[PDB]
Amino acid sequence: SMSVKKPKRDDSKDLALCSMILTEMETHEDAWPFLLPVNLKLVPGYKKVIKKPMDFSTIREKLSSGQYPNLETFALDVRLVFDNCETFNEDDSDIGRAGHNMRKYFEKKWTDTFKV
Ligand SMILES: Cc1cn(CCn2cnc(-c3ccccc3)c2-c2ccc(C#N)cc2)nn1
Repeated sequence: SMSVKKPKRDDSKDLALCSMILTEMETHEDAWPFLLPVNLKLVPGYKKVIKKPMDFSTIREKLSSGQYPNLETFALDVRLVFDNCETFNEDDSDIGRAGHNMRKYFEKKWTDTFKV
């Protein structure tokens, strides 16, 4: 509260660490469904169904341009990629399976990097 500050974690490295995580995600072999925004002409339904599109290239742009206030806002956009993927794709599809794999991959890096 006013004049009563909790010690807070050192956030000085967060930009570099998030960039590294993103690089790792961009180079994963299962990243192909997520590298660029979904093309609304090739993909019937995505426009109406997915209210907040997101993809790795949009995250990279936002990260490079100071549009994440903090590391949680970054993680929210990564998770949004995978949540949108699950909304739109059967678990059993190649893209569905890709999204599950990429989510697991991200979350371990997240925990390892910042929960420690
Ligand atoms: C780009 C692009 C390519 N395509 C057609 C192949 N495709 C079909 N569905 C998806 C999709 C749907 C939901 C969530 C993620 C991917 C895609 C697809 C979209 C983007 C990329 C990239 N990069 C690859 C495939 N659409 N946009």
